[PDB]
Amino acid sequence: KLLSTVLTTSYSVIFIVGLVGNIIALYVFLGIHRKRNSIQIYLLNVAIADLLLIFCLPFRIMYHINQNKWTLGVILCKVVGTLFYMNMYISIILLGFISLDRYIKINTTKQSIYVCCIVWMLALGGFLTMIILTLKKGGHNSTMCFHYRDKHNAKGEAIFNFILVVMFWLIFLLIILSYIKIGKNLLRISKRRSKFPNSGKYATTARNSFIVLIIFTICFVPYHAFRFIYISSQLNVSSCYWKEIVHKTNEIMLVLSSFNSCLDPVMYFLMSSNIRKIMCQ
Amino acid sequence: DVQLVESGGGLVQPGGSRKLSCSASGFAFSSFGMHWVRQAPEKGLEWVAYISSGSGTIYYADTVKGRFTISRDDPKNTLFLQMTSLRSEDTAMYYCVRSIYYYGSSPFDFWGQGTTLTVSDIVMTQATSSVPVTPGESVSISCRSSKSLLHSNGNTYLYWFLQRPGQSPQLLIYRMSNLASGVPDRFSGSGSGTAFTLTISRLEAEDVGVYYCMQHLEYPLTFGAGTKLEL
Amino acid sequence: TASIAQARKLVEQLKMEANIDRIKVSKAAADLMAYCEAHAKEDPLLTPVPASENPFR
Amino acid sequence: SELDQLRQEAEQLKNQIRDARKACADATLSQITNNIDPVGRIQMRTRRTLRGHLAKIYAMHWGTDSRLLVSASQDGKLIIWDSYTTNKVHAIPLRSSWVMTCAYAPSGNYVACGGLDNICSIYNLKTREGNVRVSRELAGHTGYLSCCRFLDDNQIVTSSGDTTCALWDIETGQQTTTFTGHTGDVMSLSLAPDTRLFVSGACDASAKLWDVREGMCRQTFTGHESDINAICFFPNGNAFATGSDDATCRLFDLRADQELMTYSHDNIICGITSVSFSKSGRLLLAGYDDFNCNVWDALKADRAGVLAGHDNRVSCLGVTDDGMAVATGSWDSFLKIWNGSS
Amino acid sequence: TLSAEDKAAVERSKMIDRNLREDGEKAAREVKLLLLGAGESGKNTIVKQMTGIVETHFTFKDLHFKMFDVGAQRSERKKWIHCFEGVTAIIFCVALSDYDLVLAEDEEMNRMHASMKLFDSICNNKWFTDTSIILFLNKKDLFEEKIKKSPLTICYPEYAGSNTYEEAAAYIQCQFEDLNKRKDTKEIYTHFTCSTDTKNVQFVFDAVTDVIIKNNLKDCGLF
Ligand SMILES: CC(C)CCC[C@@H](C)[C@H]1CC[C@H]2[C@@H]3CC=C4C[C@@H](O)CC[C@]4(C)[C@H]3CC[C@]12C
Repeated sequence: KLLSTVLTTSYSVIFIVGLVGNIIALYVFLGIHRKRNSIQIYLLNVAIADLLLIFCLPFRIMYHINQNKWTLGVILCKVVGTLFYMNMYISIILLGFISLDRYIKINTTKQSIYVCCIVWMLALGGFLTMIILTLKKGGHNSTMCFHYRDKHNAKGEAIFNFILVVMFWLIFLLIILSYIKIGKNLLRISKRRSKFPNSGKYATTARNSFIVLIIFTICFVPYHAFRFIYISSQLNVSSCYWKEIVHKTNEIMLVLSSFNSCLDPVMYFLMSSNIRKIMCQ
Repeated sequence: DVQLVESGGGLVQPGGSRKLSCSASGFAFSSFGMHWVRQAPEKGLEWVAYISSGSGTIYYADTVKGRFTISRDDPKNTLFLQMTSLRSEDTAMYYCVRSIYYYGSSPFDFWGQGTTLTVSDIVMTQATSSVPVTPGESVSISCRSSKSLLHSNGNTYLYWFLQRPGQSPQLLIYRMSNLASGVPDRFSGSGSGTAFTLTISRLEAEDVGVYYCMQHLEYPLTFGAGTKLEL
Repeated sequence: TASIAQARKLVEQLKMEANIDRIKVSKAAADLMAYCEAHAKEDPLLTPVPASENPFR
Repeated sequence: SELDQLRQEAEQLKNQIRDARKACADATLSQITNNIDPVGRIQMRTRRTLRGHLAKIYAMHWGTDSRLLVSASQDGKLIIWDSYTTNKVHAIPLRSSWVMTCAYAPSGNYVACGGLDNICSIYNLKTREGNVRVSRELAGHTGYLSCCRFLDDNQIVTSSGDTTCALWDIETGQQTTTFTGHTGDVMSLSLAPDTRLFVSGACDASAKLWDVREGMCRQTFTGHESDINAICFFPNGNAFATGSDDATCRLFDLRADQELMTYSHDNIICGITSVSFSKSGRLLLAGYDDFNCNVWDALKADRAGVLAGHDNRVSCLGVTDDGMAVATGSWDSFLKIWNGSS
Repeated sequence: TLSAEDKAAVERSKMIDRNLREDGEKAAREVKLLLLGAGESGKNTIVKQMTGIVETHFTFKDLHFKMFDVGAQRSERKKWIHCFEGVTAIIFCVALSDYDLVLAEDEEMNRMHASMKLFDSICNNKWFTDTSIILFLNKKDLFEEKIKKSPLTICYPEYAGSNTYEEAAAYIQCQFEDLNKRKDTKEIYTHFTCSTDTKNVQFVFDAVTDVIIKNNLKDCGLF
């Protein structure tokens, strides 16, 4: 009841900010820039991946407006439901590669294109795997979707969702390990090179690297930390009141994970002085 | 000057193994593809193997494929031919031939002196085995091919060689009309489709020898029987 | 005396250029127009050739 | 006294020449070619893209067979391309990477290049050793080499930034004739089809017509407001076009000894780097700093089309001898071959 | 669908591209420096410490440097200055001892002020918007000697500072760095060199390394 009202308000802001931010970010990466670095290749795919995630919001937004009534087809929502998670985990994987690439260049264009193509193809296989597993295993209720479902009879689907959470912490370990090393490496350089015309750049960039770590941590950690409880709730049998708490908590933390989609274009604009001067011009 | 010296040949027992070497001096060896061509005693030329520049492409004749191995050492400017299970059919003089391939190049332009080994497919036809000639008179030599040597790119991959008595073959005409460097202008190559003619205006004493037509349309490279000019 | 030597050379050069025979601009313009007309058909860039005759298919 | 009197006589001669040119300016080329129909819209597609240069391309020149071309880049590489297949025939490493010009000999046996090193290096393409080697280094210019053109396998004309052009004997390595008279850096030269005359454009905004054999300046053409960067003879040898930094192209006539037509547009505010004519001379193709190549109607001064396929300056262009295609080189390190379709 | 020799020509082209790729990788790891300044301003002395264009190659701590000297060209500068668009840094040499001297050719222009107009055009040039400048102030020992006899008021009429060497040296540095009309895109590294100095190469390495790191931080998008 109360949750649906919050979700409609929360996703409305993300949809407006995410669409504006990513479209502008796709104009800079394509129109303004004719030649792109390895990092700009990944951020090009992240903006595309986030845009598709943005397009999944109106399907979810309309669901909450109709009082949790999904009049569309059951097949469509499963495609829409998985497409939202497909784009979210494409962003996480790509942001894992951005942090690894930034670590090397601070402490190759052909490789980046192939990695982006492989990630999209590999993620598309999981998108088909979820669609095949969900539809073929058994029939689903078409009245409403995006709800809580017990998966004790579909443990294969739950195991695949468990793998993605496991790979997240492996990816998140790389992001913490890389950005902390990048930040500490720049801080010590700023101390050695204090006698120079601009030593504050190594202090601002060290602060910029930590902000990317904080934004990634705030948006994604609470969702995946609680996802273990969400998976365990689906398999094991618990109280019916406990199920609603798990559903409400996970659905709110999913909004926080969706906030990173609209915070990627904003984060790149402010940190890179080149875009700021272009934006002012 | 451009030099190609072969070594390692000699009398070997049947079923044995022998290693032929071709040392190159006076040119950029690593830039040239290399061929081995053999000539049985009182017989025509027969292509053996090919290794490209950069060693990326290697081709063998069917009669030697699986038994011969061709290799090169670019830093040492040495070409190798490892032979195994040698038969009496392999008794021939083996020539080391350089050939470079780019637009307008002249493959098979330089031949080595050859090394002698003694053991104890488009068909190119030269029906006229011998032609009696006199100095100062014009001579025409004919060659035929089972397939059309004219490619869709406009080239006709026919080559003409002259082997004077006691000497290695020399390139006269490449791609059926072009005259090789250092060859007098009296030689002219004319052809169409499967029939080709080599015209020699004002024949001289040096021109006496055997003439071979070779096709380079596809592998294996095949030679004609050869036309001998005698006084 | 460097400037005076250069002045003599510059004046002497201008005499040679001022003594040339000049035809009318209309006569010169007609020759350029005539040349373009005569070679118009054999200009592949002006009149693109059929794809069979184009080496850059 | 004597200097003041002499420089007054020079002004009188200049007025005499200006009056002489005005006397023969009875009509305008625009009025003469008003009746003829326009060429229409010229649409050319990129048939080939030549990749492999890793720096700004500064010059290119077609061979006389209309199939091979040589391009120069400041990655220190001279590359000879098979334009039909895009195959690289040769890659010549340059001793000095600051190359600004390159030339293909009409025989096809030699290529030439040179830049800020003040040297014109001749490379032999047909050697028994199978590699391209330097055959001659022409020293003697005291400024950068801006352009070079072969007359034959033994003669080449070079223009330099020391305000002089020179005719060289390649076999002896000595400049047989020196062409002096420009007061600024000579930026380009073009040979007449009979190779008896050549025009040069300098940074004094003037174009001079030189006699190769006699070795003196026959005519001087003025009218540009800034440095001339490009020059090209008309296919019949009786006219030439120039390109300057003032975003204008002008067509000068040798026999009328004056400018005939100006090729400029209000949108164009960038300098011109290269100019060339189509085989019939009806089209004038010019490369610009605004990343584009504009095809002009030479007779009617109409912009016939645009070649927009580069992300940086179009630094050079050239049309094949048979007129089949046009190549454009650019600072974005790519060469493209263009022609239309029926 | 190719002929026998056509397939061999393509293989030749592929080998050329392999060699061109390797040369591009090797050239992209070398530091290219454009050396500028006025005549007889200590520039020649800098080259020793480290008819067209003179190029100098040297290696310092596993880093290869290319230094381009274009002081021997009297042609139009705007016709060839764009060829150096993309160098790591510009090494500009200014002679401090030439503050009270007069340009020999003009006979009425201050030598120090002649460097400022040269520095102003290079620093504000459109081809070097993002290129840092390594400003070398040579002849510091001779500058101190000239301070005692000729005060700085001759070079700068509006100079109210003291006549000490340290104050005089710092004031000249400030004036040059104030000619930088783009203090954000580019940075100016100032070093006081001398004939007997041996740390000039180290400062170039430190300044070049600082430029390289800040170039990566722009590629990574964190700066
Ligand atoms: C499956 C349905 C619902 C969505 C369709 C997927 C589309 C949007 C995805 C799938 C594969 C993706 C491409 C994969 C690789 C690259 C190469 C990279 O250099 C630019 C982006 C680009 C070109 C991607 C663009 C977006 C893309 C085409």
